[PDB]
Amino acid sequence: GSLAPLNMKGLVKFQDVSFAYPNHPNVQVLQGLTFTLYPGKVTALVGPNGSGKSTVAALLQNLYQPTGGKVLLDGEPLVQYDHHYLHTQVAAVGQEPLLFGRSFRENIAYGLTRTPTMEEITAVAMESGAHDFISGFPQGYDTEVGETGNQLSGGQRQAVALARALIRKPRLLILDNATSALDAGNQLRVQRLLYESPEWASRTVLLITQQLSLAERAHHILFLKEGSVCEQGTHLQLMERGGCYRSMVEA
Amino acid sequence: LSGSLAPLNMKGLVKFQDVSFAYPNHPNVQVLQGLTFTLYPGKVTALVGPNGSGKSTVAALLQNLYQPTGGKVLLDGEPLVQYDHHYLHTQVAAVGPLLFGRSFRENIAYGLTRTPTMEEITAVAMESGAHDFISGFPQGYDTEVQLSGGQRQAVALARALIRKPRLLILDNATSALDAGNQLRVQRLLYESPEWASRTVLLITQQLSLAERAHHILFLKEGSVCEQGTHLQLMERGGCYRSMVEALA
Ligand SMILES: Nc1ncnc2c1ncn2[C@@H]1O[C@H](COP(=O)(O)OP(=O)(O)OP(=O)(O)O)[C@@H](O)[C@H]1O
Ligand SMILES: Nc1ncnc2c1ncn2[C@@H]1O[C@H](COP(=O)(O)OP(=O)(O)OP(=O)(O)O)[C@@H](O)[C@H]1O
Ligand SMILES: [Mg+2]
Ligand SMILES: [Mg+2]
Repeated sequence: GSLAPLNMKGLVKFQDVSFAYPNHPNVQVLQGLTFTLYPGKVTALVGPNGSGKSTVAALLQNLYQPTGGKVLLDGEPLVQYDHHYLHTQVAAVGQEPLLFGRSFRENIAYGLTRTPTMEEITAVAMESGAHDFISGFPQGYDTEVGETGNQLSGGQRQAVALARALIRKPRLLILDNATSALDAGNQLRVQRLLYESPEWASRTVLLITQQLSLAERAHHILFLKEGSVCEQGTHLQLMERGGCYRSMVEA
Repeated sequence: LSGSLAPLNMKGLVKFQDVSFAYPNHPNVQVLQGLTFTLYPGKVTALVGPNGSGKSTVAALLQNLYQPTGGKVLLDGEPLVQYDHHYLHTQVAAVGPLLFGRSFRENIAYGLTRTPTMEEITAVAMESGAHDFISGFPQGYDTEVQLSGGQRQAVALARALIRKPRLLILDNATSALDAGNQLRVQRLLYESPEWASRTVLLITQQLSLAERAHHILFLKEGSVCEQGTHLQLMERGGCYRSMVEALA
């Protein structure tokens, strides 16, 4: 399909979604999967290894389509949205991002549908915690970054990739173990970005992590087990119930 | 003298003595500077500190992937360069991707200087938390290597553990593991008799993991700012406490 609307809220709904990878049809990854990601909220997606969290992230980028049920963005099936329109409103960051371009400046601007100013580049780098280390180099943002950012440190890489996601001003930001290498100061910066920024209380965030301390301030938590939401709610609500989430935090 | 040592006995006592380092192709950036510490066998030593402080660089030097530009990296009192490269590979294992066209058993067995049994491979896979998902496949361990982030880390960990190295280096190696698997690995390192005599360097930004460590090294701008146990460092009121306070 062909949708590319001017205005977007960012309301995401999975409705009884099922999925198996195309070249492994008999292996159910997601099943009976239902949840809502509300606009301007941080929703955490947590659960055991192999439960399907990264697969959910992939469907949210329309990398694959559900085998059953519906994946909706503002009440419209995702598959109907323009490939490029989606690219502009949906941004995913993983644990080990590939950083294209020859310098920090090019790394951050890469993939953006326009030419940003250095002011804009600097702003998002300050938000992501990348600015300080970048500014420490003689050439600053024009310092050469080699072979897709593999000469940066683990956390420097994540900080740069996050800046690059932020400058797109996406309606849906997906963080998949994306801050696991950040130091405490930068992790704090990202907590402030997620929960104390005026821009991200209007945009919607899917936060996938094994570090449940990061998810405590989430507005909603989804606990995924064997491809479906076992339980969901706030940290305190889930802690009161005494189920999967409780057992994971206490462990 | 390079590559002449391969002793029958390795205590695994590691000493950095006044180590300096800049990467050969970026010589203007001093990464480590006057870096001194000791990793004792029978301890998990956590190496923590800000992004870019040089922690993964310390891991690379400990594998003899680069040489210090100043000072000494000693293993049982001898400079690392003096060990035979194959020998050092039997004694030192680092975990930080899997090999494309090989089976899971071949992936776990990879880098081992002998041929292990399926019982050997299964055992270590249960310890790392890779067993259940591998067993789920119809052909099991014979399946050719797609995996989740945590499953990949579990497989990479089993590969290192099966080498039974004297020095194990974990560089953010469990960041994708779930609570269950993270707990099992911790139990293995802190409770198993085999790891009780070995030396473990645990590099992590998850300060909770650093909390059980027998010793903690706080690295800042390529040098140790302070060190001790969690409870000692919390009392001192320095960089470590500031870091723990920021997260809390
Ligand atoms: N490209 C792929 N092709 C086939 N199977 C896949 C593919 N990617 C993932 N899988 C499988 O789908 C299941 C779900 O994987 P997924 O990566 O979504 O889990 P996860 O919850 O993100 O796990 P983790 O917490 O370890 O990251 C796993 O069993 C995995 O082996
Ligand atoms: N291969 C390389 N060539 C040149 N410089 C490098 C290389 N690898 C890392 N560096 C640089 O050396 C410095 C130390 O990086 P290192 O990865 O050792 O830090 P770290 O303490 O491991 O950081 P993090 O906590 O983010 O993982 C960084 O500023 C980094 O950009
Ligand atoms: Mg995943
Ligand atoms: Mg590192």
